[PDB]
This record gives sequence, structure tokens and C-alpha cells, in this order.
Amino acid sequence: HKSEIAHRFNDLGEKHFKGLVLVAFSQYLQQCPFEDHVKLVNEVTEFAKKCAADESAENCDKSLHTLFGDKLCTVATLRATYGELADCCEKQEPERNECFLTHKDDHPNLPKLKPEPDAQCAAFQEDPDKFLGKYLYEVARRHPYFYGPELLFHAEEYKADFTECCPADDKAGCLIPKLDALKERILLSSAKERLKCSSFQNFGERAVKAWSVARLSQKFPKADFAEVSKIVTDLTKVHKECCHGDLLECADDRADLAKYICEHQDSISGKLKACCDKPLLQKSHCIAEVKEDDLPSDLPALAADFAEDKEICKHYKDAKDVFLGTFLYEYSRRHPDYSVSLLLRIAKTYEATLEKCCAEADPPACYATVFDQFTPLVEEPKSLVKKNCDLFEEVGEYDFQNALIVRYTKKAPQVSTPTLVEIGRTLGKVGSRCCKLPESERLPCSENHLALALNRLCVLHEKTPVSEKITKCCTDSLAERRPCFSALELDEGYVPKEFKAETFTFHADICTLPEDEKQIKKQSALAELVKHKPKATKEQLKTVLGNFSAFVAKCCGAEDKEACFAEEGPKLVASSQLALA
Ligand SMILES: C[C@H](C(=O)O)c1ccc(C(=O)c2cccs2)cc1
Repeated sequence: HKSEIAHRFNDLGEKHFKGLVLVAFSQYLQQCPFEDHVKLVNEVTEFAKKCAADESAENCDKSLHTLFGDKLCTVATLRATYGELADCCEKQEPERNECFLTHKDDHPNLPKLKPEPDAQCAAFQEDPDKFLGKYLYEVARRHPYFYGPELLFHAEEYKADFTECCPADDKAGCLIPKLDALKERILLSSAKERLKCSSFQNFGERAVKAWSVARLSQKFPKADFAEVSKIVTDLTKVHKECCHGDLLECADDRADLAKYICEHQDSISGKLKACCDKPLLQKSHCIAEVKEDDLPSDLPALAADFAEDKEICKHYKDAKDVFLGTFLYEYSRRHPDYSVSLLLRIAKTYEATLEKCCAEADPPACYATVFDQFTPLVEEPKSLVKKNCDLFEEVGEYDFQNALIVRYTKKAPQVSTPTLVEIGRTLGKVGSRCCKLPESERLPCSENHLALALNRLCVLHEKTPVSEKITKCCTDSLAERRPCFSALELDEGYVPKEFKAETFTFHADICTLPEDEKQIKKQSALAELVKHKPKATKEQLKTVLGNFSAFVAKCCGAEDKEACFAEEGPKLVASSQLALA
């Protein structure tokens, strides 16, 4: 097709097309006003029409990028708002996108989205086309790497929830429990995808594909290796393009892969029938979040092929990754109770065992026990979520977050306090989700989500490196990240942060904050206590945070709030230093 833009226009349909365009734009330029973005969509949407009707027209034959980054450059206020971003335009393709992507902001500090059960149905009954378009703008900008097509699906979750209850009697009774749940689902999905792009960008395709083979195997244990290799190829391609901004090609390829899975669902999984009865974006969303299919009764003994087989080694020399992928698919198949990372770790301990036993040794008798050189690999993460869910159930989420903040702040006290507080709080939320689960579901729940939070840390740390040791965890190896982080401990050369009184001076302003905001204030206080007394025990810190918390609550109910803070503040600070000896 000589017009790649026409081709995508006819394939995708105007809405989704324009929808993917707004999102493409809200991601590349994140603090441009909304109707500013809207305009840009039309100017490209319009061009696609001329080609859809006549491909031979000039400029219809050029790359989507060409025809998109061109549109970015022309816009006004791009330099005075985004700065360095404006520099990328002298560049050409392929480097222009390269450069643009660089300047996507993973920590934008734009203000929260407040759920307004009265005041926001104003735009709902007013105009759908700008209430959905708003939300897509509003989420794309706070998540520059969000899975392009999954967003259009969330938007229609947004649409349908006001539907059920905007003029309804008890407004925020039906609504706010929904938008809240949703808010969560966005952040998780954003974290899942950020990790897919983070892996392309740090470790290349080979890492994404092993991850997928592992994960689709667990999901579709009934499919066979060539069904799975097939889907993994198409699916990796789809995410490679999404992470590179080519949303249009990303969505088209996604539709085709949904179409494929649905046509062959009978040899993939019986969990797919429900997905396959749906409209497009629901169908794609549904496939991507499908539950793991039941294991097949005929599952063969792993032992023969990979333990008791007489000749495993020529297979290697000739079939390098191909043979490994086989192991990975067969192991992952019957272990829905392992995290993806644990599986890749085992698969590295086959490409490991197999090098020793076969080459420069006599294979069959020493590797006939390889399956037990994994039980250490398994016991470790099991003990770990054991401890941490014991701790969690014992003390609860806020105090679990507090512990992780302390734990992580000793590991890397050089990291800024907002980041420490974010990872601490994110890790604690994992505890909520993953510890209640049947205890065969919590290792994969926990460690898979741990992968997301850690990757978030690593992305922040990519923006502002402060510790060579973090850098080693984030970049040495994908499969080993969590182990690496578990190994960090307080640097014995660390010099405690010089004590700053201002840093624990509270005022009556903290009384108006919503509670999530009060907690962060406290939890930051907590990181800062650690950064200044890094050797204090978790038990001591708990006491001192107890006292700061009582002091806040007390004074926030005082008549002279501010003279309360004035008079009690400093006493506490002096008394706190002695307590943290
Ligand atoms: C990597 C870090 C560590 O131990 O250094 C860590 C390891 C494991 C966990 C952990 O198991 C959980 C948090 C929430 C539910 S389970 C939390 C943090």
C-alpha cells in the first residue's frame, strides 16, 4: 500500500484513529492544553482523508513518523513550554522520534484527577466527544508510555460508568466506588506496560520474548509450542511498535492478533470464548487479561525430555535459543504458581546446568538431577513473600508501607524522598493485593507486581541517577532485578544527612490536606528521619513517628492551631533526636 496513512485510516476507523491520535499527542506533549491537542488531531485526520480517496497525492507516500513529527514541530509554544523538545526538530528520521521519546516525562507532577460526582457530569451531559476526549488527554499525559490501544478501552469504561449513575439519586454512592477502582486499574496497566518498554529499551527483544513465552505458556498451557511461538512473535511486534509511538501500526497489528486468537481459540484455551464474543477493544482487553487455563491431564513427565534423555547436548549446539524456548515453554506450562521472573531464572539455570554437564564433562548422570538445582531458586522467593506477608498481615498496609520506606531508605538514602515514599507505598499496596490470595497464587502475584514497582524505581533513577548500586540492579539483568535489590544494604560509608530543623517543622496547613496527602507528609518525615539517623531501629522510628503523628492530630484540633504547632513543634524535634540515638 503506497499510502501507509490511508492504509491505517481505512483499517482503524475514524474514532479509534482520532482516538489513537489524541493519545499519541497527549503523550508526546504532556502539558499542552486540551483543545490545543484536539486541533492537531484534525489537521492530521484531515490529511488521511485525501490519501484514503487518492493515494497518488504527494506526501501521502511518506512514513507515519515523517507525517507526525512534522506536525509536532510546527506547533506554537512548543519551545516556550517544552524547551529541549523543540531541539529535536532539526533532527530527521530515524533520530527525531528517538529524540522525542527521550523527552517523555515519567514523573510529570501534574495535579491529581479529582472524582467530582456533581461537577464533572457537567461536561458529560454537555458533550461526550470532549468528556471522553478529555479523559484520554488526561491519562495519556500522566503516563507517556501507556499502552495506546488499552487506553481507548479504559475511556469507554469511563463513559459507561457515568451512564449508570450521573442523574441517579445517590450520586457518589454508585459512582466514586467505580472511578476509584478504575484509577487503580489504570496505574497497574501503566506499570505493566512501562515494564514492557523498559525491557526493549534496556535488554532488547530477546528479553521481551522469553518473558512472553514464559507468561503465555502459563496462561495457555494447552496450546502447543508453535501456537505459542506464533502468538509471542506477533505480540512482541505489537508492543515494540507501541513503545516506539507507532500507535497506528501498533493497533492494527493488535486487532489482527485478536482476530487470530479468536479464530484459533479452540486450540489455545477455553477461557477465550467469553473474550471472543465481545466488541473489539473489549475483546483485545479481555484476551490480554484472560485467566490461566486449566492444565491438561496428559501433561508429560518433564523428566525424560530434560532429565532422563540420553542425548540433550547435540540438540543445544544445533538448536540454541530454540531448544531453550522449549524448556521454558514446558516448565512454565505446568507452573502457574511461579512468577515469570522465577521462571526465567530457572531457564538461565538450564543454559547454566547444560553448559557444565554436557560440554567438558559426561552429561547423563550429573544433569539427571538438574530439576533440584532449582529448588533453591524456588525456596528463596517463597520464604521472602512468607516473611513479608507475615509482616503485612501482622501490622497492616500503612505500617507495612512505613516498614518498606524504612527498608528502602537504608538501602538507598541518596534517593530523593518522594521516590522512596512512592516505592514504599507502591510496594505496600502489592501486599494488600497479593497476600490475601490463596497461597499458591501469592508468589506469582507478589513477585510479578514487585517487578513493576522496581521497574518504576529504575525509571525514575534513569532520569536522575544518584547511586551506582541501583544502576547495577536496574541494568545488569531483568530476571535478577529483585534478587539484586534484596541484596542491597545500608552503605557503611554513608554520611547521615546534615540535620535540618525546617524539615520536621509542621504548620497548620497540614490540617486541610486529604488523608492520602497527610500520610505522605508523615511518610516523608519518616524517610527523612532515616536519612539523618540511618542506624535507628525500625522499632525506634515507629515510636518517633507515633509521636509526630500524635503531635499533628493534637494541634490540628487546637483552637490556636498555629500557636500549638509553634509551641509543641520544637520540643518534639529535640526529643526525637534523642530518641533515635
Ligand atoms: C526487594 C525488597 C527487599 O527485600 O529488598 C522486597 C522484597 C519482597 C517484598 C515482598 O514480598 C512484598 C511486598 C508486598 C507483598 S510481598 C517487598 C520488598
